[PDB]
Amino acid sequence: PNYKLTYFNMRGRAEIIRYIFAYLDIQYEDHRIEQADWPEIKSTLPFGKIPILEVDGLTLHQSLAIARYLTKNTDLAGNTEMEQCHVDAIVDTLDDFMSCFPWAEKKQDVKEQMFNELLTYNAPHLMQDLDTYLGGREWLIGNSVTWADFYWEICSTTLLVFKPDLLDNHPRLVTLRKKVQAIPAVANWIKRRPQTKL
Amino acid sequence: PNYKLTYFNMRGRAEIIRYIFAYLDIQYEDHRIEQADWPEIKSTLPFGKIPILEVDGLTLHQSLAIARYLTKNTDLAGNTEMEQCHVDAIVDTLDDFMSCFPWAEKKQDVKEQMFNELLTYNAPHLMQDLDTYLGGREWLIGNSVTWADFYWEICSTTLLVFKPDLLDNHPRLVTLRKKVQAIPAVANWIKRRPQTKL
Ligand SMILES: O=C(NC1CCN(CC(F)(F)F)CC1)c1ccc(-c2cccc(F)c2)nc1
Ligand SMILES: O=C(NC1CCN(CC(F)(F)F)CC1)c1ccc(-c2cccc(F)c2)nc1
Ligand SMILES: N[C@H](CCC(=O)N[C@@H](CS)C(=O)NCC(=O)O)C(=O)O
Ligand SMILES: N[C@H](CCC(=O)N[C@@H](CS)C(=O)NCC(=O)O)C(=O)O
Ligand SMILES: [Mg+2]
Repeated sequence: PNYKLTYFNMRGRAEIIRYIFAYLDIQYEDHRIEQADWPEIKSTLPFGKIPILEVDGLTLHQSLAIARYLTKNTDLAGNTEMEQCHVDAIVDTLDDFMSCFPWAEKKQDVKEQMFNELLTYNAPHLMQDLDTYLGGREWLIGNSVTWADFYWEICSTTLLVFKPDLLDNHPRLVTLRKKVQAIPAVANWIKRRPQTKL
Repeated sequence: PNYKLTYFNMRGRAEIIRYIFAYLDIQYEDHRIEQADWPEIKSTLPFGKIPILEVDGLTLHQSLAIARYLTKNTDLAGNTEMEQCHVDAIVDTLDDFMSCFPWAEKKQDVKEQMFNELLTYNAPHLMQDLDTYLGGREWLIGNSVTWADFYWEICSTTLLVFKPDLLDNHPRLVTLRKKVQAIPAVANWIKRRPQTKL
């Protein structure tokens, strides 16, 4: 199909889709919009949010809904139905926490207090639970890489921007980040993608 | 399978699981904990949040991950993979909104004013987008009921608690609520369930 991804010029909520396309070697148009044209383009979107994915004229929304759609019947999905549940659950746990950050907060002092509270109180508990969940296993779920592993690498890359010491006591989680980054198609994407803060 | 659902004594995030069990006529234990039992139970859970579903003693978490698991290969999932994407997307749009409410905010009136702002300034916009998306059709996705319609009905029930006029400009969304509520297995659960505020 002819795939057109629309999002801002940042990794953000589109990046999981971008990793999946890369990993599956699927051609798409990676459309990045100007904040210039955002207020205007906003009115054309189904629920006023991005990313959207256009597939032969049809519009899809919600990044994780799109991610799951693209990974169905692929080796990134989860091998059993129970495994697919665990993939979904880990993804939503990650996404719940990333959504707690007030990314569009205008008041800077309020923003900085909230980011710091989340990073110094809530983040370490989540890192602890993920690490224990992972155990000595090579990937988060099952025998092989799933898109939950991609999403771990994606979310923690952004977290590491604001809290560089986040994983000091979690070498097994650092090892997983490096495993995802070592996948040839992912490594290729990471070297070629636009370099943005977020 | 042996199913044990653990949550608080409220509809809340467990209710979507309870509708699915009701619709599929699945026996389960509806385990409702009190706050006093929570600290001990919490310390035993991999990610420390509820609802959880124990499937033959194996703990699953994340309400929507569990919901999708239970609807896999059923007539609630969406017929095609594209329909499944649309179901997933509408579910996350609804969940995104509900998760914006600071339910466990310690300071009152940062909570009460965030509630009023979300309900007054944001909820109408979402209802409009939902109505537009429904587009005069019978159900949110395709030609038959999906668990997206259940979740619409569940989320709107809770929103109506705080904003009785939520759907006064949207009679087609009221009609959809009533249609879900008239499904016999759902009607039966709604008349029999514990009556709680939330
Ligand atoms: O910076 C962020 N969002 C801004 C908000 C203001 N604007 C929008 C406006 F206001 F211009 F429309 C530009 C975009 C942002 C948001 C989410 C995540 C994210 C989410 C999930 C996983 C994850 F890893 C990262 N990362 C960055
Ligand atoms: O308020 C909430 N939960 C807390 C937990 C402790 N207690 C339970 C106690 F203590 F009362 F048992 C009450 C306060 C609450 C949380 C989520 C949702 C919700 C989320 C998504 C969709 C949706 F429809 C509803 N709704 C209510
Ligand atoms: N559930 C999220 C929601 C997407 C979302 O809220 N995206 C933000 C950008 S990261 C957005 O479109 N905000 C701009 C606005 O609200 O005007 C998803 O993964 O798709
Ligand atoms: N993404 C949510 C997360 C669940 C969640 O945060 N649940 C709340 C109750 S509604 C909870 O466990 N609160 C108790 C606590 O955090 O200690 C889901 O649907 O499962
Ligand atoms: Mg979510």
